[PDB]
Amino acid sequence: SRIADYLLLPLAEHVSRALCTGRELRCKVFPIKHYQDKIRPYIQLPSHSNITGIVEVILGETKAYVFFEKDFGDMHSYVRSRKRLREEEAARLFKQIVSAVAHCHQSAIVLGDLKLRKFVFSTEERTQLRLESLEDTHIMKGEDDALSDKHGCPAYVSPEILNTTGTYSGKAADVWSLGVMLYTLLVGRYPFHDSDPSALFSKIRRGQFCIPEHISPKARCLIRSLLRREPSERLTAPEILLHPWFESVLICEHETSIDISAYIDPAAFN
Amino acid sequence: PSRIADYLLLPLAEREHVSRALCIHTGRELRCKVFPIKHYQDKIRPYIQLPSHSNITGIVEVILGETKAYVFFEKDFGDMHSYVRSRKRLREEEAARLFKQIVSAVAHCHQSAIVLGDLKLRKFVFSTEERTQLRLESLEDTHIMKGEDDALSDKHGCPAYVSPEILNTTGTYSGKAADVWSLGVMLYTLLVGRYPFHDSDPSALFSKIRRGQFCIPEHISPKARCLIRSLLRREPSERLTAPEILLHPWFESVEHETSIDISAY
Repeated sequence: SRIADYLLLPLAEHVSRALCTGRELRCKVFPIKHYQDKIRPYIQLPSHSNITGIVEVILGETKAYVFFEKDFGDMHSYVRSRKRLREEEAARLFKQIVSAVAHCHQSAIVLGDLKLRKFVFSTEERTQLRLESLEDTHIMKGEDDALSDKHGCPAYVSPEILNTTGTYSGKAADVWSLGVMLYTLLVGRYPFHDSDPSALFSKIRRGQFCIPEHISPKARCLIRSLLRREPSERLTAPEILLHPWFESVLICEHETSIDISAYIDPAAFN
Repeated sequence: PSRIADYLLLPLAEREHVSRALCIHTGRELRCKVFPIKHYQDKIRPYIQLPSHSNITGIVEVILGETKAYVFFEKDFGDMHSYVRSRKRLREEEAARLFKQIVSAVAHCHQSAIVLGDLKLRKFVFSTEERTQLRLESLEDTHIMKGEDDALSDKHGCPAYVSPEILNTTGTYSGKAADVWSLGVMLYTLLVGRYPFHDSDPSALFSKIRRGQFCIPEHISPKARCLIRSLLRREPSERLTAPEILLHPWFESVEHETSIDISAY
């Protein structure tokens, strides 16, 4: 069926493939009355190589048609296909994932529902990721990030969502999800796993998880920086982006001096 | 207990080749570093090059034996790092009195082309039980420069005190500017009671120094607040020199990844 220089072709929910030129887009179809709130996040957020933009919206009598570039698979199927990722690749990909999240947080968009499925390859190259969708993120006002809508995939849920009543820091929660991602890319399993969701929540509450020996020292203590029990102890998405691991693979009680060179590859950092 | 020359040497478990020395004549208690004679001279070079100063610890004397040199030092009555842990934070009056001595030490070194390299609260020690007067504990591993030059590439120090440029640049960096950043970390920490950037993991701590986000709490005075921000500048050349810190107003002023409703649990 025609829209406006586009053929719509099925995909079975309300996404269909659109085709120009010979260009192949994806196309989400909403009823006009509710299209505008759906696309609000895209408006608030500046464009970014790792966030999926709106290409075009076209209006019909009953429906809005919102046009999206197409993906070539998601990071969750990627990890199943590839049992675990080699740090070089993990770092290459996880950095893009974090830049996406950081860029959102800088523009006061809290993601809320981070998971490997939400990041998709942008070409058949399958070297470049993008946040698939903003459809259900949370548009914040300035520096605020407190939220109480507790919705998401169980393996990625932070302890504070499970043991706090009321609000929680949505950015800190997002960072925990990034920790779950990083673990799961390098290891090949979730840090906390069970078939039953309530059983899985009881092991997140407990917080016991083991990083196997094959993981590098710098990647190990990046993971433990993100999967901290206390949310305020976790790193910010901006500061994850500057953590030694990436360049390496391309008051206290003691004031002990050490060889800083060992933690640092300014060469690779730029 | 063993003799040197009118001195008893007595152990100090925590301290590697330092032992306490005691005069048999007076009742006087010194500290004593032992080196092998062959390498003693380079160790003490900085003390020679530096003019004496009330806030830098001098050599009392060196005694030479066959195999070892014995270098004698006045005793300290605690260091500024334990001081700040003991005392949660310092009141500006005290912070200023003490931090000024700390800066006079550093300034005096920089005037004599000694770059410190490894500044931290632990390196400053009280000189009497009064515990009103500080001195730079040791020059053992500072850097003797030639005239006005100060570029160095070592990169060794305690993580909380490391400047961004050490983490972000390759090659050399201005060692005086780096020393001044360390002084900023010190001033913050004396007044606040926490480091401006802190974490248990060092690589996590470096990622926050790189970011440079730090907050000066509301209880800090206006003049102390901008002194801090004058020293913790990101670009090294913007930071104050140790000479000009000494003249800053503050001091005089005081399968399936399916999403669900988790609420349902």
